Amino acid sequence: ETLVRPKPLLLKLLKSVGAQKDTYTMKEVLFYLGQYIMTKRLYDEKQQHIVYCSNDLLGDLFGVPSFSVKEHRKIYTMIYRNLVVVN
Amino acid sequence: ETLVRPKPLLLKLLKSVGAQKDTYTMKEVLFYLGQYIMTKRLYDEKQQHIVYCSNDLLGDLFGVPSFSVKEHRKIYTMIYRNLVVVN
Ligand SMILES: C=C1C(=O)NCCN1C(=O)N1C(c2ccc(OC)cc2OC(C)C)=N[C@@H](c2ccc(Cl)cc2)[C@H]1c1ccc(Cl)cc1
Ligand SMILES: C=C1C(=O)NCCN1C(=O)N1C(c2ccc(OC)cc2OC(C)C)=N[C@@H](c2ccc(Cl)cc2)[C@H]1c1ccc(Cl)cc1
Repeated sequence: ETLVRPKPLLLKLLKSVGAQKDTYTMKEVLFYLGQYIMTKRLYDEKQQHIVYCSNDLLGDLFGVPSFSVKEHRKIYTMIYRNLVVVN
Repeated sequence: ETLVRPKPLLLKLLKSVGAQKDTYTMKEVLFYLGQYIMTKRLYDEKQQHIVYCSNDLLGDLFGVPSFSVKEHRKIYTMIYRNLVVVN
């Protein structure tokens, strides 16, 4: 019942998975983003809730990558990937 | 009381802000990451809790960028940056 209009880059992604409209509901945009991710297998094989933005199109939709200092898990994940134990 | 050993890339960042040890406490690594961010001004001017990973060193420490499908705010932020209203 409420339609939105994707900017060109998002429109291209939708069209890449077979959309043909110019305007979409929010549920539609979510469905097609999903489709793009599953069909290109951009999700982690082991933890499928995780999506990699290495794909240029999807990455670009995000804009400059950033994190919040409130994301403690993401920060400690980063730290521990760059540490070793002292024995 | 518990020391960890940064891998070379993290060590370089610490050394870039004046550290000289090879091993650190966790509080120390956090302090120096902080220092790097503030002194290079990688944080958003308007929302200072937000840090951009455009800086190559800091970005690389994170590895391939990813998001979780549980991050609803980050996903809708992305969607709405790529939409306009239909009038
Ligand atoms: C429902 C499913 C779903 O249950 N199965 C796969 C398709 N699928 C799906 O497309 N989605 C999922 C989602 C759930 C579990 C999951 O574990 C493996 C993986 C998911 O799928 C992505 C790995 C492809 N959750 C939705 C969602 C809806 C709204 C919001 Cl703000 C966030 C997420 C949607 C989706 C995913 C990513 C984006 Cl950018 C957009 C939509
Ligand atoms: C305390 C302060 C702090 O209060 N003031 C600035 C220095 N400062 C700081 O260095 N930090 C902050 C932090 C708080 C509010 C804030 O709003 C503007 C900005 C913050 O600072 C970054 C913008 C530079 N919170 C710590 C933290 C500690 C543990 C964890 Cl898992 C997460 C965050 C630490 C910090 C920040 C980023 C990284 Cl990668 C590592 C450490």
